[PDB]
Amino acid sequence: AEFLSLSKARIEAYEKELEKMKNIIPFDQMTIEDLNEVFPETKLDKKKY
Amino acid sequence: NENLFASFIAPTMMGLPIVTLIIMFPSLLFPTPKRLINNRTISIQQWLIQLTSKQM
Repeated sequence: AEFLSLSKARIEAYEKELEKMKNIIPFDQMTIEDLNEVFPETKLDKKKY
Repeated sequence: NENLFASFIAPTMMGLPIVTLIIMFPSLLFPTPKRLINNRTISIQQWLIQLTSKQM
């Protein structure tokens, strides 16, 4: 029952992730930082191409 | 002796007026947006860089 114990919170955290994923897309012309959660940014000299 | 060209003698002047305004002025022709979708006049400046950044 450890799968029924541990992955139950992993189900609801994935279920809550589907709630915030609806929030981010918003308007077409929405934001330059709210779109900076899914698509990534990094430190200096990461993107080679 | 049909078509006689002419010429005018006049000094051709590369003078030196106030330069530090004239240098700064082609910076303000290019804006920079803090938005995701832009406004269709920066967007063809932003595309023109992403060509010739892929050759140097």
